[PDB]
Amino acid sequence: GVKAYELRTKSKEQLASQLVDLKKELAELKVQKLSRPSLPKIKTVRKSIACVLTVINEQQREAVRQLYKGKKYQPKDLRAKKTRALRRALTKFEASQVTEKQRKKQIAFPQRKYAIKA
Amino acid sequence: KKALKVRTSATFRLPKTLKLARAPKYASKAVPHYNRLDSYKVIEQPITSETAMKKVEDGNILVFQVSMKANKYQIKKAVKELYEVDVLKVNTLVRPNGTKKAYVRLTADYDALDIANRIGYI
Amino acid sequence: RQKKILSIRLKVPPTIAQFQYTLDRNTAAETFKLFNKYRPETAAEKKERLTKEAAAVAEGKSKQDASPKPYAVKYGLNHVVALIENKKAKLVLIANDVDPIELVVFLPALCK
Amino acid sequence: MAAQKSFRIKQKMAKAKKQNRPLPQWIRLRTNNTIRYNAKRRNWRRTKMNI
Amino acid sequence: MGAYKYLEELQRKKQSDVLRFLQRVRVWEYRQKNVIHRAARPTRPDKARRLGYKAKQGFVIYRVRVRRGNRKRPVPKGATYGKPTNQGVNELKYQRSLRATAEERVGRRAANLRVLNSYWVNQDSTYKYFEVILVDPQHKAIRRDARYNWICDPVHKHREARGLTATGKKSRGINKGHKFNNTKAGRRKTWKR
Amino acid sequence: MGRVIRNQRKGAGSIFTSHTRLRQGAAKLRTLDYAERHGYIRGIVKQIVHDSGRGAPLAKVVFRDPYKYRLREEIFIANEGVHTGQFIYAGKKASLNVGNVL
RNA sequence: GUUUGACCUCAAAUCAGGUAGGAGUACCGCUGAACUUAAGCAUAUCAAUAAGCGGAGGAAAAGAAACCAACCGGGAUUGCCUUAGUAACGGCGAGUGAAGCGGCAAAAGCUCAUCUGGUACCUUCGGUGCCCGAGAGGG
RNA sequence: GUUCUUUGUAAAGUGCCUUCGAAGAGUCGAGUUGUUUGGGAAUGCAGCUCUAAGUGGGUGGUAAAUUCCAUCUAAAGCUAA
RNA sequence: GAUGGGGAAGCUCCGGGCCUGAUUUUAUGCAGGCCACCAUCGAAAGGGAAUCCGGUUAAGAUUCCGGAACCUGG
Repeated sequence: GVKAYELRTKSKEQLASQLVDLKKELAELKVQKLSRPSLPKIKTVRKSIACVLTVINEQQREAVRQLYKGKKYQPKDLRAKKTRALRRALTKFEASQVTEKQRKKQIAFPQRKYAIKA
Repeated sequence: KKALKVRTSATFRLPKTLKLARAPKYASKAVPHYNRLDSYKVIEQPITSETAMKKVEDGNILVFQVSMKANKYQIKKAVKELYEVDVLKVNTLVRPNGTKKAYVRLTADYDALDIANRIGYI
Repeated sequence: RQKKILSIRLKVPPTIAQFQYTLDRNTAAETFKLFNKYRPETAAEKKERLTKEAAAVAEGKSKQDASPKPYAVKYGLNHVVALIENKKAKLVLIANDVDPIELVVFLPALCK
Repeated sequence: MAAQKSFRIKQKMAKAKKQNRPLPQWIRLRTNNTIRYNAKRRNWRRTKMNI
Repeated sequence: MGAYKYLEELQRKKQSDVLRFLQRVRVWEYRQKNVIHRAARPTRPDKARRLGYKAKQGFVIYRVRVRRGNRKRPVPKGATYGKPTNQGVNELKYQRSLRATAEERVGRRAANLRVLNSYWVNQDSTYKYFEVILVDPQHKAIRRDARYNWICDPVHKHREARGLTATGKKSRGINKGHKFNNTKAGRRKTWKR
Repeated sequence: MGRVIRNQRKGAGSIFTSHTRLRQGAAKLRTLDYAERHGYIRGIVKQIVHDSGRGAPLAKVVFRDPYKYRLREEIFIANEGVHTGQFIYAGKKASLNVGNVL
């Protein structure tokens, strides 16, 4: 049948060939209309047609992510990272940066943390 | 000190009576997005009815079920590629189904009857 | 009418209202006393070459801790006012063309 | 033309007619619970398809 | 103090003359220019600095113009409809300041920014002029500096509507202590006790 | 007290105004290039057309005088005795004839 | 008299980068009623209520004294408690109505008046390499 | 609990010496008109008008001499629980 | 009624764009020249580019078809 694992092992050429067979086979299930049946292959072909499109989209993201790790990029990867405006608002990020420098240093000093420490 | 003649002379050469220039535009850099290829299957099923068959015999005319973001150009291209027939006129109809009836008129170079036989419709 | 054939100031309304009033801003006023006087270009020009040479004269100089100058030039209205009060400054320059006027205003009196 | 021609409107009124149809035998049969009188049923003279 | 003190001094004055010429001429510019005027420079450096104005990216100074007078209330011609205590068109005044209305208008136009700040700077007759500091939260310059860093946090957004600004605190009657004061912790806070 | 009285209804509102668009216009008197020592404004009345806006006639005059700006035309106010084919001059050195503007 | 290259102020474009508008129940900032109460009523009351508008967050809002005070001491800010139906308001009619303190929950004091952008490099809240624009004092 | 590693410099305590600014104006304050408040000559805020000083100044429930008492530095800001 | 500016916190409310020439026939590409009062929407019955004859369906038709014609754009 089709399993997700088989599609991944297949090539970019090979899955495209699958999508082509899948449309033909779905098309024949159109013709076989006069009955009822014919579908336990279309519901599952609908799932197959979705799996093959997903798996390619995923392959292209990963490949893109490798090519771009080297360079500079990222409006698209940016959208996944935040997961919008609020979680974005919670950033810049603000936290280490805020106390990155004044007056803390004086305040204190630690031989003291160690000395006590057991 | 007293003031300049692209500024003085030009003004002697108008009374407005517009400017004129134009000024530039690249793409900058941080990259945008969209690659897509998203694709509708225009032809959805052949319609199958008693009236459809007579239109096959009588005037050489297929009856397809089409998308509601179909047009007539889309259908003409779609039949041409997948069925190698050249299509001469395309009729597009709303249905109370919520779907599209297309009566698609074909060339006598390949009669409608045996085009139809391999993706059957009655 | 030809009867040759214009200038923008002479009949024509816009480009801009505001600059025109700006020009007016300087020429007119009422007024209680501000600022005026002296700068033919000659007297400026000697002072302007002597200020570029005031910076350019720089050594001052690659060894030390203590290590004598030649040059100090400091720009900016705040630095200038402080150095006068410190009495270090040998000679200052002020620009006539300052707007808002009230930035430069302190120095002519202060330096005297 | 006519009537009422607007493409968008036409579809909504058409779409609604199909939505107002009788049930399929089967849902009574695999069954949930319900003396299954659809309810949505819309009517010849009476009521109004909706303002 | 050093430069600023002179400029600041001139401000105290304002019927009075070196400031007074500048401003009288500036009134002319002011009437021509729009409700929105963004400006590179504080006509105020003295007040602006204490204002936390520092020259650095994201910072703007902006001039705003608000009308002077009392209040006028709708609906004329069809006057209410209530007992005489309710009644007031001109009788009533805004409780909010003219300064505070100017901040809300400026922030409204410049959606991107949040107001730090309001300073008052020319009176003519018909108009009141306020020069507003608005600060970019979003960028890294304002963020990297600790002194400014507070503006950025999501709670501060729309501070001027919220009344968190120095003027907003002032118009609550907040300052700062005890009796004068008690119901300033908030207006709604007494909560009909 | 009242309902609103008629005077107060004039106020504004569509029932009060004129049908401004059926009006041809104004017919204000132009603003001289200069001179007008005879016929740098030369008009010929070509027609007389009623104004519904004052229940009196207008005279269509054209006006042909040059430049870039030039300004010309339109419907100036008709006087008694003014007619099609009669000349109009509008300005300082115009002749003192009925229909001429100065 | 006359122009040309350059300095800065205002403007318009442009694409890039960055963010906002809207929303979720109530909580949470302004403008602002009435019947009702006083057995009428007009101040007062209802009520700074409801509503309307603006707008934020997961809490918000307030905060280290130009405070308190009626002494001699306290020592930032909320809330809780009670001060108290006290002071005070008021046809001094009806009604309205605190605070300081005392002590609790919980605690914290500080901070103002080279930066960024570009490209390269990496282990990408960072830094390096470059280019570009802009409480204080003496020994 | 274990592990890496830069110089330092300047800060800070304790004690001697003089001394002193980063300290915010149409603000403080006033009248005349409001509305709000428990706030009463004495709440807070708006508006119009007018308008200080600079270690001088503000507060201490009406307003005015003094020494001084007793307290605190507005017209700026942030901030966990 | 989009649409300065201005009241109103606010809801709310009134009052350059166009055409090119070196190249070249692919349109790339450098460089120059004009001009007034500006958007869209608003009548399926204002105005408007072009089609009729009959034949056929259970249910369409000046649409499809058989013949014949015509238009619009580029």
